[PDB]
Amino acid sequence: SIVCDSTIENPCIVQDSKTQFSPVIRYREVASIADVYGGNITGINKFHLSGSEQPSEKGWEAIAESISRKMKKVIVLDLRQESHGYLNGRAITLVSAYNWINLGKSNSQSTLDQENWLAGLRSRKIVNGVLTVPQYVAKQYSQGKSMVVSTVKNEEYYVYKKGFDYYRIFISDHRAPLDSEVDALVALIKNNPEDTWYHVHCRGGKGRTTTVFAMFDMLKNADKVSFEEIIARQASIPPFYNLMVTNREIPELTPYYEQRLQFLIHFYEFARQSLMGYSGTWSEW
Ligand SMILES: [Cl-]
Ligand SMILES: [Cl-]
Repeated sequence: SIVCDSTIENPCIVQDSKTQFSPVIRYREVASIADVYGGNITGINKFHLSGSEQPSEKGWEAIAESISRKMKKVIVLDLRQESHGYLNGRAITLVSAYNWINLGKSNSQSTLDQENWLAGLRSRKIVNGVLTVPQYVAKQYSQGKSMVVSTVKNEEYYVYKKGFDYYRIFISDHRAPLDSEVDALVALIKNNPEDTWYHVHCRGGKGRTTTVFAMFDMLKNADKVSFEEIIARQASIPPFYNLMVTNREIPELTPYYEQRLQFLIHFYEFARQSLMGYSGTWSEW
C-alpha cells in the first residue's frame, strides 16, 4: 500500500460528513428568492428546485422531509464528476488536487472508476487513511483514521431508499459544464413534467449547484429578466453564491471561475433565443 499524496496516482480518501448524522448546512430552495430578493423576482416563485452540499446518511432524511413539506416525481441531480460515495453512512470523496480525480474522463470511465473504487473498499474488513477535510487541507496525509467496514454505498442507495430518482451530470469541480452535460441538463428539464422537483447537489453545495440553478432560471426567464438580475437573484439566498465573483478563496481557481462566467453569458443568450424560437440544442447553437 501507499500513503496518499493528492496526485491522480495516489489520491486521498476524504470524509466530507463529520458523522453519519451530520446536518445539511447549505440547503436552499430557489423559490425562496421571491421572499428575500429586492430586485426583479419575475418568474421565480413557481420553481420546484432545492439544492445542497453532499448529504450525510441522515442528511438525506432531512432533505426528503423538506421536500415533502413543500409538496410529484423527485429527481436528485448529482453534479459531481469526481468519484464519491459512503462509508458507514459518512460521505466520502476520492480526492486529487483541486478535486479533479476524473477530469478529462468520459462519463462512462468516471462511473467505472468510482464503482471500482467503492468495490475495493467494500471488500475490505478495515479501510485505512480516511482524512477529514481539515487534515487534507493541512496535507496531513499520514494522519488518517481507520474504519471497520459495515457498509460502502453509492449515493443511489440512499436516494432510491427515499423513493427519488437519480440523474448524474458530470461537472468538474470549480468549472463550467462541458457541452455534453449542458445538453443533458437542458434535455432533462424538457423531458420531464414541469411539476418535477429537482434536488440539485455537488460536493460543497457552492459553485456547481448555483451554476445549475442559474441555468434553470435562464431556461425559463432569460427573455424577460436580465443576465445581471438572474445572477444577482441566485446570489440572494444562502449560501449567497455570486457567480460574478471570480476572485474567491483559492486564487489558483480564478481561471476556472472566469471561464464559468463566460459560459454563463453564452448560455444566457442561448436560453433567450430558445424562448424566442430557436429549437435546437446548446451544442448545435
Ligand atoms: Cl456494503
Ligand atoms: Cl430585469
